[PDB]
Amino acid sequence: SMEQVAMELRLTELTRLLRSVLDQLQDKDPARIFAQPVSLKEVPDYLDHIKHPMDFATMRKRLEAQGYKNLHEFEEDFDLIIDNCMKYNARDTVFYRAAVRLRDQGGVVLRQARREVDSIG
Repeated sequence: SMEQVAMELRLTELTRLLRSVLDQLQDKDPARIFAQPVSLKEVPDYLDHIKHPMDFATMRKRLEAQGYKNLHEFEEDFDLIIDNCMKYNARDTVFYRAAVRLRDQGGVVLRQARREVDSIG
């Protein structure tokens, strides 16, 4: 149907905007602390602590399969990255501090992304 195509084009365009958002958020992590999944070889107890691990590579795989239907879904995964790190790691660590800075800087980006998603529809 033509309706299904139109919906698919809307999803494609959301995926474009989310790719640009993802790039901008990841630039706020110049240490690359959040680039890849926490290694279960190197942190063997991780899943005892964190039930839904997340990282930028995993988000990018989902994105490229057009697996985010709306910005809320994408924000949920971003927040997991931050929130997981702020639980596993203590306040005095480079990891926790990196997460706080990512959260604070990403807020700016996400605020305008929400306006753009609503605005363009």
